[PDB]
Order: sequence, then C-alpha cells, then structure tokens
Amino acid sequence: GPHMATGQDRVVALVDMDCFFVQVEQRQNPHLRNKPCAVVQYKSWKGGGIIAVSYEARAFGVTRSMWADDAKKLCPDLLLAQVRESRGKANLTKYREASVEVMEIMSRFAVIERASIDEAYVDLTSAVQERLQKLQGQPISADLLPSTYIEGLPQGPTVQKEGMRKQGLFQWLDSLQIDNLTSPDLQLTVGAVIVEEMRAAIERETGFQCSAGISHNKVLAKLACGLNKPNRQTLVSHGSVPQLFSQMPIRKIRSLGGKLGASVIEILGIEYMGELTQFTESQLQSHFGEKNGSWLYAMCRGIEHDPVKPRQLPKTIGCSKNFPGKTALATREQVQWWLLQLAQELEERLTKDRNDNDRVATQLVVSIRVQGDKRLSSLRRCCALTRYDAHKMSHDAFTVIKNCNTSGIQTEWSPPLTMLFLCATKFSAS
DNA sequence: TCTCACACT
DNA sequence: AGTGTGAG
Ligand SMILES: Nc1ccn([C@H]2C[C@H](O)[C@@H](COP(=O)(O)NP(=O)(O)OP(=O)(O)O)O2)c(=O)n1
Ligand SMILES: [Mg+2]
Ligand SMILES: [Mg+2]
Repeated sequence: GPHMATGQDRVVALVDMDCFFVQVEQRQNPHLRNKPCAVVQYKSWKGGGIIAVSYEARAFGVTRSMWADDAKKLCPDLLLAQVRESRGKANLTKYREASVEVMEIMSRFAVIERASIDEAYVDLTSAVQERLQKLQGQPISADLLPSTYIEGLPQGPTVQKEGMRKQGLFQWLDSLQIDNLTSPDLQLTVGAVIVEEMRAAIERETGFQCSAGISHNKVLAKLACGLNKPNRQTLVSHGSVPQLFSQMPIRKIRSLGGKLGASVIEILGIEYMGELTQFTESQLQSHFGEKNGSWLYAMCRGIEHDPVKPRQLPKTIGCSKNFPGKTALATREQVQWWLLQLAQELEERLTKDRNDNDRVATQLVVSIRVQGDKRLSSLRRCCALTRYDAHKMSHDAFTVIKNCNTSGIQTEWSPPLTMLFLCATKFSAS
C-alpha cells in the first residue's frame, strides 16, 4: 500500500530524429525533399547498402539493410544519396556534425544523455518543477500540446487520425488534477509541454523533425517515442502500463531484443511483457541472474531506475572497415596501407576532438577478424596512444597484431584479414 | 558484404 | 585486460 514504490519519481524524455541521415541529405539537397529516398553506402556492389529510408520510401517496402538495386525493384523512382567516401571508406562526418547541432539545442533545456548519433534522453524532473511553480495551478491548454498523443486514450463510452489524437488529449486533460504539484500525471504533462518546445526549437534551428517519448524512465520513454513516429510525441503514463504491456512482445523493450529476451520467452513460456508480473522477483533472478531478475521484476510493472547520465559526447572514437570474401587482406603492404588509412581518419577526428572538447585519448585499441572466424572479432589488443600521429598509430597497430600472421612467408598474410578496427579510448582532460 | 555503450570475468 | 551482447 503506502510503501509500494511506483517508479513515478522522475520525468524522462527520449528524443529521436526521424529518418535522420535522410533528413540531413534532404536539407542539403532540396530535390530530395518529400520524395521516396534513401541513404546508401558503397555504390559499386548492388547499388550500395541502404542505411536510412524516408517515410515515403518505407510505404513501398524499402528497408534498412536492403541493397539499393533490390530496393529499386520495390520503388523504381527511389532517389538515393551516398555517404561520403574518404580514404577508401565510408565517412560519417556530415551526420556526426548534424548530430552535434541537435544535441546542442537539446542541452539548452536540460542536461542530456547522448544515446546514439540521433537520440538523447533528457531528465526533465527539475525543469517540470520550475514550470509548475510558474504556472500557478493554472490549467494546461490542449494548444500547448499540438503534436502529443496520450497512449491508451481515447477510451470508454471520428474516424480520422488527428481527430483521435485530439479526443485522447481532451480526455487526458479533462481528468488532470492541476492544483496538485506532486501529481505524477501532471508532471508528465508539463514534461510534454517542454518537449513540444524543445522539438519546435530543433525544427526551427536545424530543419530536422523528430519524435519523442515522455514517461517516468528511459525504457518507457524510448518505447513511447516509437508509438507515433514520425513528427509526433507520445506520453506514456504509469497508469497506461498494464494495458500497453498486456500485448507488447518482450523483444520490443530496450535490451530484450536479443538472446536474453529470447530466453525470457523460452524459459518462462510467455510472449508479452505484462505476463512477467506473475513471477516472483526470486523466480526471475533464478533464471536470469540477480541484476536482470530484479530489473525484469520492476520493468514489467513500468518501473526502472537507470539514470539519465550527464554525457553529451561519445566516450570512444573509432574507425573500422570490413574486407569480405575475396577482398580479404593478404599482403603485408595491403594490411599496412589500410591500417594507415584508418589511422589517418582517426587522427583527423582525434585532433578535432581535442580542440573542441578539451580532452585527449590515451589508449589505442586494435581489433581484427581473420577469414574463417565466425566471431565479429578474432583478436583485440590495446597499446598506448601517446601522440596523435597516423603513422605512429598505424605502426603501433601493426605491432600488436603482426604475430597473427601464421605465414612463414613474411610478405604474405595468413589467414587473410576480413576486418580492421582502430579505436581511441580512455580520455583525460586537456 | 560503420559505428558506440556496457556487463562479465 | 579481453570477450561478448545489444543497439543506432
Ligand atoms: N543499423 C543502423 C541503424 C541506424 N543507422 C543510422 C542511420 C539512421 O538514419 C541513424 C538513426 O537510426 P534510427 O533512429 O534507428 N533510424 P532513422 O532515424 O533513420 O529512422 P526513424 O525510424 O528513427 O524515423 O543511424 C545506421 O547507420 N545503421
Ligand atoms: Mg531516428
Ligand atoms: Mg535513433
């Protein structure tokens, strides 16, 4: 009763850019706007691999991971933009710079956790408290929430999309207790007001549209965000959780999309997140471990405590390239040339990073994959990163891996290399 | 057929 | 440390 925590202590949002790399290319090239289009990497093999898809193209069935030649069979008028290539490899600079534009705007509203190139969590608890004081128990107008869905509503005793959205929003607002500044539902609603303002600022100042989720924790905010993408935001209240989870496949929850989620389904013989409530915490810890078990017990009730970490910048800066099939690297000079290419990109990124962000990397991680190996990495080794110098980095990288060459013949390399990866890690202030 | 964070040991 | 999972 009075002592059962409900996980309603924070207001957390997740903002995720819509078809992000496509919007970056559409802003640059107006001819791609409002068209079925996709962003591809590496044009020579089957037209390139698609990594992002506009919503117009998604209507034709175009998806990420399709070859463009194959996407063209579904959507013959599909337009394409190519990722820049530098030093023989895809170069993601344009998208990293565009990400910084967005993350800097979000940071004006609250400390953010950068979760990926195109999304960030926000802890809005303090901002909401501030705004509630300013509001002075005065009602929240639907006009302040023009792109907000309230998950689960309308419900109870119109056939158009926007009509339903308004109907649900009206039911929600009509039920709100605005004279109680500690009401979690009211706190979420003020959170949604702030997120409308944030999303409007991002669109005004960059041209990019995004979606967002507002709830009491990161997992629910992420789940919420995807419910009404694109260009809308979704509020998932604590009360909405039982119905929402009652038919929600386990794999849809962040961190349960892989082997762990598959094991939950298999071991327990369930399908939906809500079905987890029937197990004791000890039962869950017995199957999935102390940490996962406690997390699952709380999460299936809508409760999660993972903090929004104050981190706006990536913790590592890495450069990698695959050399699949018959392209695997088989000579010393080949391996040395490509390590050098990677090291040169890394140096460029590291130097820019040190000037912008007042920090230096101190460890260089080198990873390879040898042909035949079914693992994503064969060998991983680290060494000291003492100077931002590509020739030194590439020579050092070769040293920590040169004993992998099982060829007595010095010039040849065996087994051939199907992947090289260099990553700068362990940053210190500078 | 290119990235980045984090748990385990 | 090095290996692996999970995700954008
Ligand atoms: N496997 C992946 C997933 C994403 N990305 C890139 C391209 C995406 O535009 C960008 C953001 O990923 P995303 O949020 O999963 N999808 P995207 O923003 O394109 O579409 P939405 O579904 O969010 O509207 O990361 C990638 O290069 N490889
Ligand atoms: Mg996105
Ligand atoms: Mg995303």
